[PDB]
Amino acid sequence: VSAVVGMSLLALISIFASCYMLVAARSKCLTPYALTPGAAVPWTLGILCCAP
Amino acid sequence: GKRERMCMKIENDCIFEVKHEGKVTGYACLVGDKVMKPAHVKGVIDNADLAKLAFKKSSKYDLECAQIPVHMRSDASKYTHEKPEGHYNWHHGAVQYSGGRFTIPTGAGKPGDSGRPIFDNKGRVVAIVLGGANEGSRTALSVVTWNKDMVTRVTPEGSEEW
Amino acid sequence: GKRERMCMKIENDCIFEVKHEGKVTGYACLVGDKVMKPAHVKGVIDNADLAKLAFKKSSKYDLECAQIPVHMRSDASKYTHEKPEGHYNWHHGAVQYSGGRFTIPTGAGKPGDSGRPIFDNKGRVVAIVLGGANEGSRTALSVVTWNKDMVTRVTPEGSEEW
Repeated sequence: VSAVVGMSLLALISIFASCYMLVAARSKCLTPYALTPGAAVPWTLGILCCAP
Repeated sequence: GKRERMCMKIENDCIFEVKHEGKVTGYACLVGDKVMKPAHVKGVIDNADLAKLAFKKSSKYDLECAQIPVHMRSDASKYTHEKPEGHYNWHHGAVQYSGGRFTIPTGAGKPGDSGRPIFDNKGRVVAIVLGGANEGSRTALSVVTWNKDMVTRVTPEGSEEW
Repeated sequence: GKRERMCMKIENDCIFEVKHEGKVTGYACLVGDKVMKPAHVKGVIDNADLAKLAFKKSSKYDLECAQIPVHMRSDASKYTHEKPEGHYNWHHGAVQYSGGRFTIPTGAGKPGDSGRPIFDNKGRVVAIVLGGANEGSRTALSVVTWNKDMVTRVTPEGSEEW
């Protein structure tokens, strides 16, 4: 029981950390096109990542 | 002259002021379709609706921006990105763009004045002031520009945040 | 003066009206070799054989267009696609093109006045009006262009259907 609980917790923490860090990577890559006056993200990067 | 008058007229409605503990500590600008305010000044914008919307903040460029509400969109600033050699107007005296750097004569910007725009000859805003550092009898500014799409930042050594 | 006379001379020959319930609900234009109209306006074209022909409709670009009957081809419209910045003519007054956007002063377009073309300095057509969003002392228009061979579409935020 202890081993199963530990394995499940480790898997969950790994998945959560990696997903949060991928979200952060996307946010940091797409952040400087959103401060430029006017202008728009390229359609290629706009379909690769969800771009507002 | 009349150019000073038109600069005054544009700054009368394109620039807003931020408030903190009963003191004015920075100004925010309305460029194109974006409201911009630099991140190193803390306070509440003295306005009834600008402070009520979410702000996209980045500490790498030391700024924060938001989408301008449509009920006051008309007070734009007619952005531009050409940066040729020469002279450029400012609220506190003319500045000069030379050698890829912005220089002003010694003491013209006090701390707490961060956030003014830098206009061109035709009345278009080209950069927003962040800081400055003095050498000799001149002060080299630290601003952020809007070349092409990327908002690059340039800062000289020993700069101080106003 | 003479420019206005020439504009109305073209408009009284090329611009047609659409009727519904005995009241004017829009205008259908003729450009180059195509009769075009917006899709949101519903009514009967104020002509006999214009309505007797089959249209072709699209809702992505929000319009309908069809081929020009042979004997009305002489009354042309001299389209072009060159799109510089500045001032442009319009039956309701001058319209300013800046920042990739067309803008008219305050309130000059009532609802139901869609379909009116926007002419250029030389008397050629550049865009067909569809809608507009008001703001302050101006109003941002939403029209369709003819960039190269594709008819694109630009609608500012908060556009109000006309």
